[PDB]
Amino acid sequence: PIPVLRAVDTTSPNIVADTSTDREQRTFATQGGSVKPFTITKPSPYIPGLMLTNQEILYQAPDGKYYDFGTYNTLIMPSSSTSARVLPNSHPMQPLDSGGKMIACCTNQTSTGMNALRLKSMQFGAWMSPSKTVSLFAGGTPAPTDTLQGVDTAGRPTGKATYEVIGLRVKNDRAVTSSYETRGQVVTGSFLTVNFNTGKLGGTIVGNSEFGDSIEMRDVNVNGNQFSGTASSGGHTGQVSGGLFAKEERFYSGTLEHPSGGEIGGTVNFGSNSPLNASFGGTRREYNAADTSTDTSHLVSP
Repeated sequence: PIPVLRAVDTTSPNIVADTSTDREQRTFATQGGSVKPFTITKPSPYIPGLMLTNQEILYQAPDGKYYDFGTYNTLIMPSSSTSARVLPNSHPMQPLDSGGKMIACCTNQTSTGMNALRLKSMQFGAWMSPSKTVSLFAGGTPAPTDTLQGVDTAGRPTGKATYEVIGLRVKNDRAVTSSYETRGQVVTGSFLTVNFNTGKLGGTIVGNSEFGDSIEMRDVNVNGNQFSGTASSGGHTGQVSGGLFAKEERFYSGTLEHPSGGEIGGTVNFGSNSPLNASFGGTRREYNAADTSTDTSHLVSP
């Protein structure tokens, strides 16, 4: 049986909120809740008297309670038994001390492959209240605007980038996910492309019998590291709100290796307490700051 997750007591002197600018987080949530940084001190399991201090992120639910990301409040991992990797489309959520439930991306495990899940600078998921209302979220370290793609060669963002993503909804006490199967060959997957020349985002989060109807981006504008606009699913219009995540990557000398915005996430909101509401997150599969396209067609290098 899945264990009940207890809240973290952040009033402990060993758990200290991190107010540094470097660790500031941003969350998109449908009905409250956010990811928040802490410095946490814990006794060593191995060395007497030794205290171990590390940076952590906790999820603060809409009720104010804090939860860690751990082993039982994540998506089911795909099987490792063949080359094939299939993400199951339905997942149990972990019950909470409050009577709510929680789930977040299974970021942590190796040889899953499945690049959308390999998030390093964000998380996405959902919290359910004891009353069965849900707040879906995507939050993380925002992509600094000064190191977005193209800024180093033009002074502003330019070109295009394509992201490999997963969508999450909550249906009937379970988390349900968009179709994803890999074998960088992808049998089924969901892709979003940002055109920084035109400031547009396009793409489709692919549905199935569990997730429900696909979510098609319709008119989404991109301003700096944030975006917003409309999407459709089954005839219903939802409001898209999201952003680009992850700092830039540098070579040892300080030279830019990859721009900021290597991850992406957000929410799609079809109405207060709508079961269609979604969060999503994923990773940058490809980018080209020099692309002069004016459309949101995907980049498709092998």
